[PDB]
Amino acid sequence: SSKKVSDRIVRLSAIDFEGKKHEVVGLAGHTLLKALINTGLIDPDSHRLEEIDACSAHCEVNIAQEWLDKLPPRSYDEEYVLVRNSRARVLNKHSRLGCQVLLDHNLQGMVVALPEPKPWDT
Amino acid sequence: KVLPNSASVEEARQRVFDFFRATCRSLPSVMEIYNLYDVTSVAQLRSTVASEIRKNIGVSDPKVIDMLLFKGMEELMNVVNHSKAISPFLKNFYSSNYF
Amino acid sequence: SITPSPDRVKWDYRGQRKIIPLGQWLPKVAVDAYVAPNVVLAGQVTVWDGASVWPGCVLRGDLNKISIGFCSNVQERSVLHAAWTSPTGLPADTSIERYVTIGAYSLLRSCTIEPECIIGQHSILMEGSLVETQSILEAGSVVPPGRRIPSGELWAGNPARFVRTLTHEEILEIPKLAVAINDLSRDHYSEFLPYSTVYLEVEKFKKSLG
Amino acid sequence: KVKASTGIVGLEVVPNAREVLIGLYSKTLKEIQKVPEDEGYRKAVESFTKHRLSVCKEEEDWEAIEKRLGCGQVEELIEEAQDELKLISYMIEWDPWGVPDDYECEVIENDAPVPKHVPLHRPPP
Amino acid sequence: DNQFIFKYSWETLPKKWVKKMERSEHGNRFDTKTDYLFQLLCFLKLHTYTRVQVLIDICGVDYPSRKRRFEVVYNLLSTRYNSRIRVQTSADEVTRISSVVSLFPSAGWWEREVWDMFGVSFINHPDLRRILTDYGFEGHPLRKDFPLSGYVEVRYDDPEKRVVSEPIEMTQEFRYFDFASPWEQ
Amino acid sequence: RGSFLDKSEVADRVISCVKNFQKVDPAKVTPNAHFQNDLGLDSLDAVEIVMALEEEFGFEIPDNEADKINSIKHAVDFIASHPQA
Ligand SMILES: [Fe+3]
Repeated sequence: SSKKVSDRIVRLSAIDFEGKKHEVVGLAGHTLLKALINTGLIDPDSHRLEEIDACSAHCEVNIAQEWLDKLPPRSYDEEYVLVRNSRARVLNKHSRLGCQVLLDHNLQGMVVALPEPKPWDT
Repeated sequence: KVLPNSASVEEARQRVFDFFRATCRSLPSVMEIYNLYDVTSVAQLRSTVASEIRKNIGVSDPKVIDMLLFKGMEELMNVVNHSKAISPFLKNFYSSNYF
Repeated sequence: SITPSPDRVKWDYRGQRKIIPLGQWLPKVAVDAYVAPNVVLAGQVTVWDGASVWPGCVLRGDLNKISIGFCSNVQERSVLHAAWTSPTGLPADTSIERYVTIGAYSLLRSCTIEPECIIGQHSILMEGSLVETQSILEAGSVVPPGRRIPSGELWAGNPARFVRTLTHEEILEIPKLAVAINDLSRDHYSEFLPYSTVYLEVEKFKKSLG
Repeated sequence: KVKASTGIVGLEVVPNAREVLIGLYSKTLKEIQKVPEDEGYRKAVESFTKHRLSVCKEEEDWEAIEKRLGCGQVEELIEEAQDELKLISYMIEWDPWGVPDDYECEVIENDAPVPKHVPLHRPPP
Repeated sequence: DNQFIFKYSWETLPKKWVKKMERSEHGNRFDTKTDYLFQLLCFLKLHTYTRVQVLIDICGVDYPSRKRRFEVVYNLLSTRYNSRIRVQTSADEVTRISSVVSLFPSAGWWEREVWDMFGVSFINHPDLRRILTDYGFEGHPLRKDFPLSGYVEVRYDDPEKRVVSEPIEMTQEFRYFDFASPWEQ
Repeated sequence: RGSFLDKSEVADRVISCVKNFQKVDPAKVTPNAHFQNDLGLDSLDAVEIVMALEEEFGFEIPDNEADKINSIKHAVDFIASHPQA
């Protein structure tokens, strides 16, 4: 009952666009977007407010099908954002927004993929 | 880049593994270089490279191993740059005197 | 044997500079924020609007970033520092979110204080520690590195220990305290003109010398 | 006066050649103090560095120091001093001093004559 | 002539690596170990009174009788003091000797030429590809055991519509004439 | 639509790739089998297996990750978790 932080630590992995393997550490209850931003493979200024309204699919991550069964399914707003903010207006069926991925020990060890970054300045 | 001589059998083995990796990654380029797709069998080519490495096990000198790897890398670069029942005795006997 | 330097400044005719930029890192202070003249902000220090950095304290963010949020109060003679990496593998920059009151002799290093927090004096937060949102630590509490203070709780003791949960009425008073020290800081702020008159004194000294 | 050009395209004329040479020679002596005294390299370095420092201290004009030294091109002298600093740093980085014991060196001397018309580098006057 | 900086070197150079020295009118000679050749050339190039700052060339000599058949020779020149010096070592087929490309940038092509002709590999060469012989050459031509006419020859193969390489079948074999006199010794 | 290969397809492809070796046998190959012990192979055999897998799946495997592919289960997990396969 020491109430440390190592219990809340959730360790997962991320392969970015060019294929480099990365180790991502994030607290339980803090989103995958926040964990990736802290790791440094997502531009912090690109995505600041962890909200669906402020998300423009700049937090999109592709997750394996055997990991999609461990987190809640995509909401209608998330699916709409993925459909609209894409190169082609299709659903990738393996990608979820990093804002709605609430990290937990169930998802500990999950492997995600960071697609090619998109511009966000104006 | 050329490296100093390997001072350990483990280092020589690691260099051999790196060279085999390089050959395997450079194999598909040889496909478009030579165009023998009918009877190439890329898997058979990999098996032949492994067989060459396995027939070169009698060597135990790390210096000889490093020299062999250097020459193998040179040969890889050259190939990338496109530079190409009557017993055995009786056949040679019928062929010529010098055998 | 040690060799004293003859050209060593035993009197600088000016105290410690309030802002010490290291390399390209310039400490940033919001115009609304109040930092006392006695403080020393060195390196990667970022003080946002409404902050109340009180006299006698020091913020040395040379190793890693130090951030003071909106209406955050850091009181007199406290020390704030950071370092590369932490025992928890989380980012080790010192972050203090909005509506956080921090007592007099607080020793903060690589802490991650979430918004709306109360921290008493003589409180020490070593590397990797985070005090979650809406939490209180009383005076003298020291948290070991990597220890966390859960949200909605009161903690105490030289080794940090949970005392009791916080009622909603007690929780709502943390922003009130933050804005109260903010108002006191605003009262302190009005006594300083944009430019000091000490340059007249140094010119008088130069004229006296020649 | 000032040197319009040093002739060498790579070399460039330096105004404070005397000061640069003085500083380089002082640093040369300070660095060569770390070399063992028994070594002939240290003795030779101290000899020529002290001589050059003395002459460049006594003579003020760069023309005068060039004329007295006899090597000329204070820019070349500065380059030589910098190379000497680099060599001293290298011989501190690796330790070559001291005979390895049980050491043999084969000095070979033959007086086989050569004709006067073969290319032989004549000694400077 | 001009044996000044040679004697000065032997006076100032560390005695650890001077395996042997030769004072000759055909050229002053230093013979050292392959471990300390780079350090020796760095000392000579940088020292203020032995400034051999230009590398004339690097050569190889084959001596099949010796245990270390290859002899790597470095001819260097000092334009500041106007004298030539020679520094050589002994290397065999497998061992790799230190490279002096970092000191003298011109040494790259001569070291590649030495590799091509003899097989003496260098440790720190930026690249060590063959320079002079044909692409895919198998042997080292300047070795004494290497035949003068080589092992393969090229010709145009009409069915292949390309120049192919085949084992040598040359007519008018080389006629080695033994002119050596038994009284020459 | 679709960024990762199906787990069953990856397992079948990896099994088929392993089956195509002369030294190995279909009887002793299992989804959880160590290359050195269960399949009775060598270091060069494991390296060639990894290279064959990466050639079949069309993406380069990093050095350390390839070194950690000493089992069919590890290979399947890595291939199914990689977006470039
Ligand atoms: Fe998002």
